[PDB]
Amino acid sequence: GIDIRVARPEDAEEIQIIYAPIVLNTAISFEEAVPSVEQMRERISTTLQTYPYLVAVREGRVVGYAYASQHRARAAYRWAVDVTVYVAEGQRRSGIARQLYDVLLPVLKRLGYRSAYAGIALPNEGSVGLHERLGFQHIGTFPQVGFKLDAWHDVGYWRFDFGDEGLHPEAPLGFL
Amino acid sequence: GIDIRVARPEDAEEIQIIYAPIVLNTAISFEEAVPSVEQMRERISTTLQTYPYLVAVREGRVVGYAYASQHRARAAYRWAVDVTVYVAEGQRRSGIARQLYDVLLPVLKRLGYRSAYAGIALPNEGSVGLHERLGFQHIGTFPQVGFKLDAWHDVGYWRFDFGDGLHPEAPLGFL
Repeated sequence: GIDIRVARPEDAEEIQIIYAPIVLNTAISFEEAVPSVEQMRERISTTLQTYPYLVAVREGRVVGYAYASQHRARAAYRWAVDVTVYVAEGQRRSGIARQLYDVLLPVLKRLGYRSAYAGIALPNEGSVGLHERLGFQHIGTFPQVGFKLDAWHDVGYWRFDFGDEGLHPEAPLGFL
Repeated sequence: GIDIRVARPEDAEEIQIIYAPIVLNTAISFEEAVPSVEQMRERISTTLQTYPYLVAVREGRVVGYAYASQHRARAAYRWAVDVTVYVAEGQRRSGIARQLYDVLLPVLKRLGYRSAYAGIALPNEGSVGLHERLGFQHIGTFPQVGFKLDAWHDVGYWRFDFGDGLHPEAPLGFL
């Protein structure tokens, strides 16, 4: 049925299992080392101190997650946000990914952010099309910018526009 | 006479005087408050312990400078570097900018870097010229991504290529 909720440091194990083959076997993440539960736990709670972090469950088991993160480091940038959506290594397609974004994106819009950015490791025709369907506009590509698993990978960036005027500080997310 | 050399923490004073207007009056940097000299001093040292940091002197005074910094945090981004060049306002469109690069790019090449990116705030004909007329390729723009001095600013990224085994990158000497 794929129900959706805010993640908590308890799901850290299940998330860390979704992440393992993504790090070890793919170029979706550029992390070259699988993180531990102890630090996976930390990331969840550290994210939730400012950004949302969502989990998808099926039959009482996490089969995908999605989170928001800082785009760049200075204050002039605090209305851009980086969105990350991962799904299980078996059944999701897109799929669970679109259900995740359809919750995550609105929250973001309602928090005060102006543009959401997603970086895809090309080639990725599937994820590419999903973002375009959602209404992400392709804004550029950093070619050969990353070397993981004995290969150079082009990384394209898609932008989601929220729309606004006047300006005022983006707002956080509800506690645990 | 335009002598180019590696920077030293003594340069912090004349570097602040160049950077500050940029901070105050432009979107060239998105930093909004001016760092102290003692702060600038630390950035020079901290940069130099891995990346090249250069300065351009003329008649004894610094009139420009340049550095490189990490592009993105993770390991796979090891071979990518960002490049940054600032000249004094009274030397805009004088040539120090390009001369600064001609030292800097080769250094990066022989350090083992694969590509170099410069982020340009975008109402800048002068800057885009220098980069494109230096072999940089425009690879994309991040529209209205940043807000400073009561205005949203577009930011476009230009890329310089070196060539292509994949052995890890290498640092810079102290003194």
